[PDB]
Amino acid sequence: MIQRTPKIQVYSRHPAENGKSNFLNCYVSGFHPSDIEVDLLKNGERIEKVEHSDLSFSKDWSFYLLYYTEFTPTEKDEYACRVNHVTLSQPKIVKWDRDM
Amino acid sequence: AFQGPTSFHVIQTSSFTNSTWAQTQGSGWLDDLQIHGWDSDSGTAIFLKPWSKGNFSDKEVAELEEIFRVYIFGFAREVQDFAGDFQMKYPFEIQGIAGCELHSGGAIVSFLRGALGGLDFLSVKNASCVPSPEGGSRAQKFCALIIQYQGIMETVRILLYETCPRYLLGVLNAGKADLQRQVKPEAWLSSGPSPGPGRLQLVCHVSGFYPKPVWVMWMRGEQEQQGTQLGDILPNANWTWYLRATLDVADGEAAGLSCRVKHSSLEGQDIILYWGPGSG
Ligand SMILES: CCCCCCCCCCCCCCCCCC/C=C\CCCCCCCC/C=C\CCCCCCCCCCCCCCCCCCC[C@@H](O)[C@@H](CCCCCCCC)C(=O)OC[C@@H]1O[C@@H](O)[C@H](O)[C@@H](O)[C@@H]1O
Repeated sequence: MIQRTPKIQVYSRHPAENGKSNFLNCYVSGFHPSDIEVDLLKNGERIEKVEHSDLSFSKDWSFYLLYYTEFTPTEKDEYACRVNHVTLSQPKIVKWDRDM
Repeated sequence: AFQGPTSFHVIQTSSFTNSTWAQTQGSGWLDDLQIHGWDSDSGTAIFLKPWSKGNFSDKEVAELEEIFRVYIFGFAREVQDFAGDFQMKYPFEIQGIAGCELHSGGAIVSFLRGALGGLDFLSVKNASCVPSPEGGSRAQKFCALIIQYQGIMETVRILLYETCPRYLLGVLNAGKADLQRQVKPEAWLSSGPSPGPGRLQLVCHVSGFYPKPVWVMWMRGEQEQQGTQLGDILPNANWTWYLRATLDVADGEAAGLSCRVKHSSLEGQDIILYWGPGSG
């Protein structure tokens, strides 16, 4: 059996202009097994109604998902993606970064 | 070639928590573009586009359904039986991908490739179960113990060969509508995470573009730097993709650089963003 760590990338659908509604995206990929936990936070709180792709994998058999929710950024407002997988020691949190 | 998908295939992730607890997740694709969803606990389907069905009839469509629907129910019902037999340790997960694809002129090759343990397990070639060495005792054990079901094999061939391109070319056309459409880009430079304090992280985004193929380089006049780290084409929930592309350089040398951005949807009218000053 194999166990692949999930890879996490976060990003906005359009270059954010504070005060202007964007799309926060969180793309987990390359993990395995497919049981995973994903959330998208706002200042550390799990944002509510979020949509996400349907399970799907790649040639090497690793799965990936696209989590994303509409949001309106500011100078303040810290946003991050919290991933939890059998292969992780403790929930992994990657924060968004307008610059990154 | 003609711009868009070149294959359609289904996908199956059946996860086995234990002898009586199995959960299977299926879906239908065209490269990355998912056009078919399978609502599970019911047994139906989810067409995500008018052209999801493909020049196929509400009569044949609804026909495939039961095949799939029952296959799933059966596939699980079975695995749990031979679970001890093939000495499976719970929990395990088995994946499956199968479909056909077009190729450089007019020869349509299909495929059905299964996995277990996140590993290769079996491949169908010239209509016949082929035990990926990756499997072992069990792969042969199954590949063989399964050939002895001509009906199953019967269905497998038809769909896989007969029913597939008849459908493939079918939807591709049925939906050449927006499958060949063209969405131009976006773009916006930005600098962040400094390498060796005194150097700079030139970051050139590019979003919303469709089709997927795309060009992006941190050039300086006629020429490029190529030290340019082309990122991964991640995706947007809308059928378009995102794409970072960093550049590594020193304080001064930054200024005077730009991000060129070709694309099938721009027509020589590339995107150029020069590396301005101060205001990020
Ligand atoms: C008795 C069998 C014993 C088996 C022992 C197994 C021991 C387990 C050890 C571990 C082995 C790992 C093996 C991994 C194999 C992976 C195969 C994956 C293949 C394909 C992916 C399928 C994706 C499914 C979800 C798709 C969702 C699509 C949505 C919409 C469709 C919209 C229209 C477009 C149509 C386009 C079609 C494109 C081509 C696709 C072709 C894919 C192949 C489909 C195969 C369908 C065969 C139907 C078979 C069933 O009749 C049968 C299955 C039995 C299990 C074995 C399957 C092996 C496959 C190689 C079945 O169970 O019949 C049950 C009977 O039902 C009743 O009549 C009655 O109660 C009884 O007679 C039976 O219950």
